[PDB]
Amino acid sequence: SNATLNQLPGRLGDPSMSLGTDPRTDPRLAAALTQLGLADQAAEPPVNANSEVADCIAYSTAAEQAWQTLGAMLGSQGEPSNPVDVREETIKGRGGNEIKLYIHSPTGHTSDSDPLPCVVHTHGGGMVILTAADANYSRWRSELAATGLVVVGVEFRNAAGALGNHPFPAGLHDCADAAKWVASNREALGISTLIMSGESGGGNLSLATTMLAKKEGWLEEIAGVYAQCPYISGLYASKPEELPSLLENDAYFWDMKTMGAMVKPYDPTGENASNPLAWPYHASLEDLAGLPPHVISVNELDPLRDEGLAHYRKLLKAGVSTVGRTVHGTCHAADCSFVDVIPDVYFATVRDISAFAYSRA
Amino acid sequence: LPGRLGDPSMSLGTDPRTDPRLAAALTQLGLADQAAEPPVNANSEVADCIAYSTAAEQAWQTLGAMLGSQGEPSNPVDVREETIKGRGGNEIKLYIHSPTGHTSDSDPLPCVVHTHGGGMVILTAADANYSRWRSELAATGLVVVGVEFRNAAGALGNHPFPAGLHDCADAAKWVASNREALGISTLIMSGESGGGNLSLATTMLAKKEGWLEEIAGVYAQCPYISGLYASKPEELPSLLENDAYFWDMKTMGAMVKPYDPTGENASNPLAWPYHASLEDLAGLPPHVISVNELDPLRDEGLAHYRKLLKAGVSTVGRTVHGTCHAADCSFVDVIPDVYFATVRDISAFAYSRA
Repeated sequence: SNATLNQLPGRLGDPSMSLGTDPRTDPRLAAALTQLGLADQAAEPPVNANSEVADCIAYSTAAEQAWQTLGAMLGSQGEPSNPVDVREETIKGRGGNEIKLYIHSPTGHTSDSDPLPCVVHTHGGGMVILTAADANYSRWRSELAATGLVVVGVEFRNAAGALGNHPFPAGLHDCADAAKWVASNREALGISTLIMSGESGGGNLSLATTMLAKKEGWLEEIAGVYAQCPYISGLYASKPEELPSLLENDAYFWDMKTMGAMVKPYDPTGENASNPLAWPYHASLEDLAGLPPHVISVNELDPLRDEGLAHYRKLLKAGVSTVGRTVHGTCHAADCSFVDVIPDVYFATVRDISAFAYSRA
Repeated sequence: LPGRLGDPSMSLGTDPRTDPRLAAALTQLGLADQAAEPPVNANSEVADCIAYSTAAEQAWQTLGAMLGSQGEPSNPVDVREETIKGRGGNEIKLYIHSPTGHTSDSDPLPCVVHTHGGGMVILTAADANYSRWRSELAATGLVVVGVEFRNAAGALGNHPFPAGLHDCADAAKWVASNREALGISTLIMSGESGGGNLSLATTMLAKKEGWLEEIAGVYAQCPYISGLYASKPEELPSLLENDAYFWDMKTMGAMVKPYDPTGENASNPLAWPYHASLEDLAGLPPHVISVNELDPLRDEGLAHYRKLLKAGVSTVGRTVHGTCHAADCSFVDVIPDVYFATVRDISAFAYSRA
């Protein structure tokens, strides 16, 4: 797709290709990445899938700061065109830990207004790093709220970094418990329906939260899922031939050695490598049967693209109503962050999520 | 490699990428297997290509009626007809769809000027699938103007390029001069396949004619814009990969000829937008290009998306997965989530330009 009969795309056709030289990159994004030094192939990481778990945790904790600074650079330079209120709520997880929730809503929305659709947002970071308080995620939740939504940002436990060190299934349980709390407080929040949404590791968590809701018998509370560039195979070390994008777009923003290392803090024993609740790509059809409508939205120049598209096809095979989209010209999660560079793409996704949430009400 | 690049016998019915709901519907309709070789091709006489197109029109209209007439929007819509005069004096009928109770005294709504598909050669705005599409868009809170433009063949033929283009431009100009009367706040062009061509070309023509400021954006679906179906250039792999998925490229090679019988406009961007230079595109308003994954036209749409970006146009590019050519414009009873995802995307884009 978007290729030539004379050359396979990306690194499949030219191993030296990068986001800065790929003819598919949106030139505005290529220029911004070039300015930030992130258009060339990503640097070799100091850890990989052969590294010790403790070393993967330590590296992730150090890498968190760099990624948070990039997110702040990208997300803190503006605010939504419509005014938004943000308040904090703390709830109790199933095991007794406190879960902070950042609740964004249009200013002047109350339990007495007409109810708005709700997005329970699960942020990215491979389930290992980054926080809901990061500027890019706060900006995203506020831009969603400004379209007429109540957006609940879950501050779930991470496998490493500032909110670590809590392997699977800690973060999943926090996301599920947050969704259950929202579902029990529809009148107080002033909401009409609930969808799960998030990107990359947060796309994993939104998908897995919904599968867990099915397993626990409260699936009726979740009206839909909008999963962006989902990080769901866990296969970044082995590069299986069913997932060519892992080679085609390797070191476009992310080198797959980094992701192979980041798998380990989430599942230190490796016992959950094929557990669909940890890595939804490994779901069977019975795991997916009966799920509510899904949208899977992948990025064209993302090494994760093909596992997202494979999961889209599997959802359909299981009978789930599923819409599949590629956002062209973008590296991994770029439409979630580069609001100042590709605002039309960023807001096309914001509007798509909002319209989907309204369509479930 | 995917589709017929890896397996020349593959079809929509056997391609693992097809949405299984759509594959089942196509199978039931006899459209899942590879499309048949047509009795005409790009080497046929113009008169034979016209006759063939005219014969195919009624069959395609019947399919459109089957797919589009089995329901109605969840919100009530009014449809009225208006007739305007084109630049050459011909009458252009307009189907104007709006939410019931919308007037020039209501708060203004965004407007979509819709240019229907059919390769610029066949089909009509009155076809049930196009009427359904315009009403479903209107039901989201839009005024939707369906242009009944002249065709190169069929019931509304036989008028080669640029007749239909001029009708679309003149309708858009009329809408732009009647914003208060229609109760509208902004105007975007939108359509699929041959109608994606016409929406793109109308906007390029507005630049050439000095009224570009009237158009706030373009939402072009699965655009039919290269004209290269006979030669199958190496830059467009989908032409081989998805050949005879719904459309065989010999058929489209024949249907090119009524639009431009001499071939003298084969590189004219107003006839075939894929051939635009960067200067043809400079300054254009924001675009969305939305292609179908299993469509032989996919790659010319994506190439044009990239060219728009290279020219500095704000452009969003989307693939709708699991779909053959234009399936999200028609298969409302089979893949409603996909169909309405596209309806909502277009509506939200129109609102974003107001």
